[PDB]
Amino acid sequence: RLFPLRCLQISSFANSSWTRTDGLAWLGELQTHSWSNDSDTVRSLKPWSQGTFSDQQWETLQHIFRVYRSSFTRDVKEFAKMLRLSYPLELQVSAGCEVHPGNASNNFFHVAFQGKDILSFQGTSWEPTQEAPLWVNLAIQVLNQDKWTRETVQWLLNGTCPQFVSGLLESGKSELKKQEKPVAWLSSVPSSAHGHRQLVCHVSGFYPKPVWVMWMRGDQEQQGTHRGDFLPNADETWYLQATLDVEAGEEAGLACRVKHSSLGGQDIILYWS
Amino acid sequence: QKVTQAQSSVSMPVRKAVTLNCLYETSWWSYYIFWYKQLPSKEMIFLIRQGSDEQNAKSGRYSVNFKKAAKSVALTISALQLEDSAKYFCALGEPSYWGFPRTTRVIFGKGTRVTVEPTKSVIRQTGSSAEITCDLAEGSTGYIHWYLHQEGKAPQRLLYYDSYTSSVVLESGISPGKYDTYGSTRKNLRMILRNLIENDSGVYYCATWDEKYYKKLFGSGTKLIITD
Amino acid sequence: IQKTPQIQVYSRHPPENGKPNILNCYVTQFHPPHIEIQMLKNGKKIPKVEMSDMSFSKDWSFYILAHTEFTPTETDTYACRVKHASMAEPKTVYWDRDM
Ligand SMILES: CCCCCCCC/C=C/CCCCCCCCCCCCCC(=O)N[C@@H](CO[C@@H]1O[C@H](CO)[C@H](O)[C@H](OS(=O)(=O)O)[C@H]1O)[C@H](O)/C=C/CCCCCCCCCCCCC
Ligand SMILES: *[C@@H]1O[C@H](CO)[C@@H](O)[C@H](O)[C@H]1NC(C)=O
Ligand SMILES: *[C@@H]1O[C@H](CO)[C@@H](O)[C@H](O)[C@H]1NC(C)=O
Ligand SMILES: *[C@@H]1O[C@H](CO)[C@@H](O)[C@H](O)[C@H]1NC(C)=O
Repeated sequence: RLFPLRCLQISSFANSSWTRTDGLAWLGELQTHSWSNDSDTVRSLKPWSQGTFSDQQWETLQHIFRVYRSSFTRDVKEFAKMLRLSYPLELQVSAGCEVHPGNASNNFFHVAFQGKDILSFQGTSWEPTQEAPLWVNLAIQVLNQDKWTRETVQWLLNGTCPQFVSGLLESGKSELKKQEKPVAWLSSVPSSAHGHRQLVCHVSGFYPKPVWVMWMRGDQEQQGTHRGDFLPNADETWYLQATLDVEAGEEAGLACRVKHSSLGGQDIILYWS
Repeated sequence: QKVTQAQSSVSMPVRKAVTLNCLYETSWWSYYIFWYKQLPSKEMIFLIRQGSDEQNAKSGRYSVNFKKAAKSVALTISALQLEDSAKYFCALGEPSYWGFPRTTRVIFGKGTRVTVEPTKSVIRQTGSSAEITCDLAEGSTGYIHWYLHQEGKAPQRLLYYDSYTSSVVLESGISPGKYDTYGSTRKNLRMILRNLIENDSGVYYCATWDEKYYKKLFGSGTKLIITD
Repeated sequence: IQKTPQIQVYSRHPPENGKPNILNCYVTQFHPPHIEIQMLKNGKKIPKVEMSDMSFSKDWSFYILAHTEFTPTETDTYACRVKHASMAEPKTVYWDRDM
């Protein structure tokens, strides 16, 4: 039951002429905000996206981000020119925080260049990753001597974000704790080994994410059950499949059992054919 | 009031310590606090700077006790000398959403006279005009600021000259036509006062932000006496 | 430094013929974040395809979800075609009902 706030930024520079900067905000697994290069403001995707913040508070934040995007693009382009860095440039920012039961909180600010970690904001100052291009330190000593940037980032991460997240959790409590019942169906695919079959148990439309899926014969669990990756549905639910390798003819008697918090204490048991 | 110095006057013996109180009001999360010293010559001298995110500032005999919660920043002079007799001003630099531009005004308290117990003067007649000349070597030719100090009141910025737009930017409430500038970023720059009244009497400073360290440098004040 | 995208096609609801459904196309593990994604019915482009705002995981690799309305039949085939800089020729993945 953890709901950290992830604020993501994708900034692409193709050439001196062409640049995009877009952003997202996730609370847990749900996207609460969207930020487009075309838009002058950050769009709220949920009724509770603003949390308990007033309009004045949200306008203050809106101003900062608007100024931030302009300067960031200007700073990077000039900094690249000074170092003779070759376009294209791909920059990513991951920042936010997490609220803990004891009124305590932890935050993070991470920047990546061309897919690799370069620097991050720890405490009151910026610090490089152990493997980073030597020129990263040039950017850092500049960023550290910037009082406005240094203090505003702290104010956002430590001062604002924890209060913001607390507001989101209270205002959006009904939707965050929602229960969505899974739906299962069975399928079979020819195995790599001749004279065999692979059974596929599909589970889709469920939330929250934790789920239990196992192939079973009677009350005995099949150990050969192979769980797959969680694949997102676009309706904000999860999709998952489980596979079992069995010899042809051994299919009968097998069932797929599914345990989930939304099922009211009763497992979904799906028999073959 | 944005900056409050409650003590109007303080007298202290030589070789002892004095503490000057200053209270400020700001809604910003990042700011500077400055302490200035006005000599009897009306020369405005920078003493010490207190950052909002920094620890208590200590320079020479000057020390700052910074309480961020109470928004209380108090200067303390350690061993008072005879040359320490002056009017001390508490000042607050605020930022904008763009950070701390060199267009930033400095907000003054009304000041506190400290008495330790053991420049050009111009006179004009009502209806005439006057030219205040600015002598400043360094640091920043980018924006030249003009401040006015009248006794009983806190020093106010009248305007500043933008050398990037080559224009004058007047503070809110000041009627155009009263003040204007003529010259380049070089010391030839002067401020013209038109249609002088008796309330125009005071000390006029030219000021710029320093390049190396961030502080407001004030030039030698010009004393303007106006008679009816 | 360019990562090859991984494509996965799956349906929102149980795939029974004649009944309306939603087809998801999930692209992951690619970089740079510039990608072309088309969903194909019988080899032809589907006009209306909704897409999520592009995001990335903790490893900084980008991912995006494409989805559209479809009604599965016996004859009709559905595929997801992806053009990316890390690949010479666009990779196409066909929807398999039994997978
Ligand atoms: C609590 C958060 C709640 C959020 C809820 C909604 C979420 C939706 C938003 C999603 C977006 C997610 C991405 C954004 C994440 C948070 C970003 C926080 C940004 C804080 C910005 C701080 C203030 C700011 O705007 N800084 C900007 C403006 O600064 C000012 O710029 C002025 C000129 O324009 C002056 O230089 C000025 O200096 S002075 O001397 O005149 O005073 C100076 O203070 C400044 O650009 C800050 C830059 C920090 C960028 C982050 C570090 C990047 C390092 C990597 C780049 C180097 C490598 C480049 C390689 C080619
Ligand atoms: C920059 O890239 C855009 C597409 O990213 C391209 O259309 C344009 O040609 C590029 N600019 C130049 C000057 O090549
Ligand atoms: C992104 O936004 C900036 C500022 O609004 C603009 O100058 C730039 O052309 C935009 N880029 C694209 C690709 O629309
Ligand atoms: C804010 O951060 C400071 C140190 O950076 C810490 O002492 C304090 O507990 C934090 N406040 C909150 C509300 O997390």
